Amino acid sequence: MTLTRAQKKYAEAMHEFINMVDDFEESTPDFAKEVLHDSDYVVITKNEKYAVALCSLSTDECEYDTNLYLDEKLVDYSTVDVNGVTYYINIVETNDIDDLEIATDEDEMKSGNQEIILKSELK
Amino acid sequence: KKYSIGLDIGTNSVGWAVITDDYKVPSKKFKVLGNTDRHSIKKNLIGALLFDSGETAEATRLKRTARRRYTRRKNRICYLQEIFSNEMAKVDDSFFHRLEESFLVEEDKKHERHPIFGNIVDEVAYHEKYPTIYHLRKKLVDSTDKADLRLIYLALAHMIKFRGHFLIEGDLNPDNSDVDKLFIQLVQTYNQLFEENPINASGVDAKAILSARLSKSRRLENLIAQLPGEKKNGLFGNLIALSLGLTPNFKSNFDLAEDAKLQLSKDTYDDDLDNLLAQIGDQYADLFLAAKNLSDAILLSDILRVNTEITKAPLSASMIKRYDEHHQDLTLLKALVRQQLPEKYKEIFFDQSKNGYAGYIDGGASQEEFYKFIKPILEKMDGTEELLVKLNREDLLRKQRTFDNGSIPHQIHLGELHAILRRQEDFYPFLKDNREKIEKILTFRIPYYVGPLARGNSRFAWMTRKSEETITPWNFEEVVDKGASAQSFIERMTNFDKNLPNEKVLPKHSLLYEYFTVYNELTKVKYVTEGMRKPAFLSGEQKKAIVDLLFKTNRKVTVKQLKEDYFKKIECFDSVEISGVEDRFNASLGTYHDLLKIIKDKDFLDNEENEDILEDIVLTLTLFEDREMIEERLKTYAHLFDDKVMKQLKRRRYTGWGRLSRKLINGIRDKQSGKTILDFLKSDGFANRNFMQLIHDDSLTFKEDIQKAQVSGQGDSLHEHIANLAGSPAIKKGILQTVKVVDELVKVMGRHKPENIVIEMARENQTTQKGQKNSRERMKRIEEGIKELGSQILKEHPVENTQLQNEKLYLYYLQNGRDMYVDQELDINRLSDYDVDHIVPQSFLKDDSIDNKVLTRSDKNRGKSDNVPSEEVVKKMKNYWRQLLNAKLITQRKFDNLTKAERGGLSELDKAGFIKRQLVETRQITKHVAQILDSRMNTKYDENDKLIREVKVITLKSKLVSDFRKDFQFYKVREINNYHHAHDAYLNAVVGTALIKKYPKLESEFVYGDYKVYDVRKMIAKSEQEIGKATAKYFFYSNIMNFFKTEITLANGEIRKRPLIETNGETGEIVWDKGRDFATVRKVLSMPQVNIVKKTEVQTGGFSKESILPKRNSDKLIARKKDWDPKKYGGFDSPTVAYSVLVVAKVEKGKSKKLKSVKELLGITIMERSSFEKNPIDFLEAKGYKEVKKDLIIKLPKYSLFELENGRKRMLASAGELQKGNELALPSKYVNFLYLASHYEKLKGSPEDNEQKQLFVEQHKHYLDEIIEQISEFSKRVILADANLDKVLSAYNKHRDKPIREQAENIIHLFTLTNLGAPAAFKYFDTTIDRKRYTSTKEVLDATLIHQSITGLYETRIDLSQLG
RNA sequence: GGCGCAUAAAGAUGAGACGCGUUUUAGAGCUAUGCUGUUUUGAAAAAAACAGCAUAGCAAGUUAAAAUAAGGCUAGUCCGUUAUCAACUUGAAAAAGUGGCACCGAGUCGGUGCUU
Repeated sequence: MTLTRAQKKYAEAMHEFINMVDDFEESTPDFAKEVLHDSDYVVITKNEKYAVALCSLSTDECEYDTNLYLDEKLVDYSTVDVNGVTYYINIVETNDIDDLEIATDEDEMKSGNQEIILKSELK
Repeated sequence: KKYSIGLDIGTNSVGWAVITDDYKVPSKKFKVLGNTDRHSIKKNLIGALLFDSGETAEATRLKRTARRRYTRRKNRICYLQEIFSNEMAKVDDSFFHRLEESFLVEEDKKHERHPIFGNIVDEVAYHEKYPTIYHLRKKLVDSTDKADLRLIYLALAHMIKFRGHFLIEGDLNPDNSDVDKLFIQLVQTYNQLFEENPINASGVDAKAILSARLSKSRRLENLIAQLPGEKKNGLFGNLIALSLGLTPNFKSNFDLAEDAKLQLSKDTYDDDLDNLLAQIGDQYADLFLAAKNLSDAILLSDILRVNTEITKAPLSASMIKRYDEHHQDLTLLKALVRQQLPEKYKEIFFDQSKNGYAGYIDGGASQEEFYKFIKPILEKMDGTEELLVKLNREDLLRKQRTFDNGSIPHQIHLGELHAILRRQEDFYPFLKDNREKIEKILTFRIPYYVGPLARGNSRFAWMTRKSEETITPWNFEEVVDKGASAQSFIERMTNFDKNLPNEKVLPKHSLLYEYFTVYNELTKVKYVTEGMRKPAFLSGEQKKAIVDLLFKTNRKVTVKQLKEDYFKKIECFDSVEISGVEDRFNASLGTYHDLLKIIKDKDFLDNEENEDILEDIVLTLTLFEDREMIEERLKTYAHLFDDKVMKQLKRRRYTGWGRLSRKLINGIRDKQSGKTILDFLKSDGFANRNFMQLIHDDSLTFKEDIQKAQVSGQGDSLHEHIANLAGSPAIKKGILQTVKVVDELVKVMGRHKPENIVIEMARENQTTQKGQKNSRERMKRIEEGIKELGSQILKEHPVENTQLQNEKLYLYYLQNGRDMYVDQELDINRLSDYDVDHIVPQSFLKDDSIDNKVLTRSDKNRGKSDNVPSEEVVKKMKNYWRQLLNAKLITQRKFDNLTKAERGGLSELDKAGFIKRQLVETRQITKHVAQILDSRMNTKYDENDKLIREVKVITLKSKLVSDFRKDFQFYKVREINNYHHAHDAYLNAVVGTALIKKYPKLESEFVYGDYKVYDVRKMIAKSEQEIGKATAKYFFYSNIMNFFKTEITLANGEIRKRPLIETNGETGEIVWDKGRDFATVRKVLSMPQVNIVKKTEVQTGGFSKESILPKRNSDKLIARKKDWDPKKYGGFDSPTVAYSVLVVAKVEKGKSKKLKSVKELLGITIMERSSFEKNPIDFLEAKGYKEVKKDLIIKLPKYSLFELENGRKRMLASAGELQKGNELALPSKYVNFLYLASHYEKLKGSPEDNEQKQLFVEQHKHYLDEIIEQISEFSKRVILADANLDKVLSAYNKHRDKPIREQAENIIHLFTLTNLGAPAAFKYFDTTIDRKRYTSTKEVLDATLIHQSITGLYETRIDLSQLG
């Protein structure tokens, strides 16, 4: 009926998507609702999943030499098929502080390989 | 010392700035409490308050009504259990106990494991005999022998938990569920609306086509093949498309601008619907509701498919048919995969993670995700027939508990519930006594008017009772005082009027409200008969004739029917051109024709006596949904209506509320004529005004009569007064925080009051900043203009909307590839030298709009007049201008500007318009903020009845600070730092106090109060420049912003230079010292110390993230109940810390468990905050801190600002995560350079000063190296991102030879390393650089805490290293 | 800025109901081999499974119960995510109260003098 701020901000985010790529049918994933709440970003990549962006945590003023960590964390990806390509609408939560893990050397290439069409924040 | 205060109110920011006579912000050494050794901080009295947005209350309303509906459903279950419990304890002892603990692990479960039937064998035999519960339910309906009682409880409890929508009222007659009747109702609605192109549905068979077994789109096109044909993309075709479930696109049917897709089955339908209804007019919402209930009728006949074995269970038989066809297609597809694809069988049926079938059942994956997955690998296989037609119809492998059961009406559950209860009543006399009890547990809906069934303790309830006991659905009738509950419902759920409070508004379809809106449209229609050349508006008897003739005959009347039935038929005129209405009358008497076709009596509705009868009828239909309180609030009106219209008029519904009230339209009267607003809009005489003019007319009494009521709507407390405003709770958070800032700030300045509070507030914006939502309607204007005129341009030079932010190109297209000045063709390759031309110049009003800017070849193809150019220009181009206006490229405003010299020139009312459109402000909420501030700051009454208005709270628009910003190069870049709130506040203060010193004669237009009625007829000259120092006129050049300038560049190249040191005329005091005031302002916009405060709020909100995460062996999870340990049951995760408190106590450290003194930053969640503030040292002893010191606990919310070595400021954001608390001050030369270089093409001005500024860009290329030097010298101090700074230095060095526009835009991207708040990842040229998070929280506790005030002028610097 | 038709748009709060969704348990998973597992004839292993754990192959797979913020006291078929919220001094709480000023300058505010 009336919807939450989290799926209101998603609603203009996909509305900013549906106009400027092409015209298409089969629009909706639109989502599970409880997953839209606890995810910080709605990115949309082209032909691939949002390979997770990454960060580093400086720890007790003796931060070691370039240990990268996955600040984001993909929770749900769902694809829309705009006539030729497969745009991956994917809502991404951040990771908290205590549960960061070390990212491998492949993922540092993937974020530079990406083509972020639209990253729209939503709390 | 006199002073002023400038205020910039926003949603996320309040900017505040204090100025003096000489425009300097002050400089006042402030005392600092606490225990650090800095005892005096010098601070500038400029700054801002930063706070995250005030979230609206409807998310809580969603969660609260969800809590209520879960509690009501649990109590329906408990009602059925307290019925069954006696003879259940006769039959099975702990059955309801086992269903109560069905959730538990076998160790926690203190009975047997199997809920039904107890032991191991009987539960297995139960699931073999009844594989779903619809088998159980389809057995208990279709049986005659007895059944087991707990098994009957399972059936009935599944009936009364999941009971379907109540949305249709009565029973399942074929008038609201047989889709022939629903489709012919939609056709009746469509022909009732249009009546030109009316579609004829005589021979269609909507049941056997729209309900038969087929795919959805194939189901669609058969129907349009039946009727003689509109389109598959017409309105009715897309409307049937909406009615079937597949998305139509309505932008072609109504010819809108943007793409608007309405899917019915989405979870965001009815908001996409009403923001489509905003573009189309709300006469279509009945057509779209007919679409929706036709869709539920179709989809109901899509679930229900059992009609041959019609035996009393049309749902349960349908779901066991769907179970059995699910089962046979599963065996078919499993055998077919192992036949033809031996690989992708483990990836389909054992998968549980990749949208396969095991993801469709065991895992979490949708239906349409599964069909997008399995449509390829079922298109691929060899024998796959009737496993694709039931995929295109969405029915292979379809579940029972799907998303589409939101269309089952509750009467189906009632029908087979009734059947279960009377098949079993012979064996169980227990149910022959309580069958009406059970059906009343099912079909009881707490109505809208009753509300929450509280007993005084709610904040939300208006239940008043006719007894005192527990309201169960049995005795809801003889407990609830329904008349008084409905009356309190009316006074809770009416709405107060905005410009006449303590009054109830009308409903949106009130009959006199429709008279009001028809007169508010007809007051601005002007007709030109053959042979007078004077457009005159309609008179009194002419309006009476047309309203009594054509509005009361047809619903919507267009201009053709207007002229045909009135000027052709009554006035007998062959053609009379009609001005104000474009194609159709926007207002319509929809309520009048609805009530005329309901009660079949025109003579009853033409009476003026029945208006209270009809308004009570419309108010009853608007407020109430319920059949009982509509039939009883119309039993008063059964005296007039012959009992078959009463069962017809009670069906009629409305929604929404009108903007106005009855005491404001036909209510208050003028003392000179006794005429209401409706009486003026019928017969105003010669000069017909509209409603906004009648309430903005200081001549008439009506604005003062509004001011008579605006005194009453003001609570004594501040918070209720702000709650009384109209706006978002974000902007109301901004208003309340700026009042906090004003009181705190006048407490700062010697406890004196200011001389001025200047306000601007431009917020609550949802226009997407007009970057991509605008260019579509730009091309819409272009293409329908070329459609109407018929001369092709995009057969020769097409440009798509990716390039149409260029304004000169758009002006090229709107004048048809020609020039509006001389009959010329604009050369397309040489458009770069063709200058930008205004019509009303930059010395008459500052504007950058299309209705003022035009394009032409030379500078003076225009003429030589400072007005709209000469009569030789406009008479010669009068042929082409009518041809281009009648195609609608350009506005009637711009045509009237280009036909303003033919009527002499600029009148007094014309320049009065040009000074009203820059000085006064039309949105209500800015006037209400001014009302708050001058009602709180000007409070001394005198011996008379007048408030001595000492502090003139004065209102700017945004364009005044905007062109003071752009024209004098005080350039704003948001992305550098958060100082631009405060610098916008300072420019607010400068422009406001300079306009109130130079122009005190206009304080009756933009200061709140009731000042003199002396208008601007005498303060503008009727001719050129007046005499020196005795000029009664203010300025003949109707621009207000001129006196800041030196040059006044006219439209004739002249520099009509104004004096250097400005003075006031009425007193001879200097208002603006051009030699040093711009030096003062540009020095103030280079303050390095500006009070940026992040408001330290305690996080109020949800307990955690609410995705229930499965059984994991972690500690991080939250138990969902107190006895459900997440190591075995799973639960929520990530508790939100409300505030991270500090503990200086002793833990048992080491192997010997020594009480070692620790200082740790403990996190207090929202779940635990109440138990914390109950007894905090008791909880900290419970947590594992010993000898806790109750005085030595300091509360730190989110955004609690610390300060570390060397001026490093880091604001806390979690239990152990920091943020960047430092701002980056940048001198104004660098900010001017970055704004010019990052807007190096889109300057939008004459190329003279654009060449000036472009040479200023190209010569100061050293500024880019200086800025990156400065960001490096900053981030080596207060950011300490070593590797990130080295990445951006190397990436700066590689792209050093790139052009200045791209390099400037990427340095404005580069500033995200140093902004306030959370660290982010930002795209410099290709190096998308990873962020760094500040998770070291052991560096914080040794460092200075600062307790900033609400403006930040008052700091209580607590040092934390001094603690133990 | 986005004055977008010189007019100025429409704003919050609130009541009811369904539908899913998510989580755990219940829907005895079977066969084969390998390991822990106990006897027989025991003078040590040799096998008669009885259970538990791995790896393959098969068997189905749709449903229900519970919960849907922890919970709270006022015990209601109510309430619990909106506004509010810097310290410090009073006050139970609401609420009230607390901080000197000119000038020269500026790198996140400094300095001088005056006054206390």
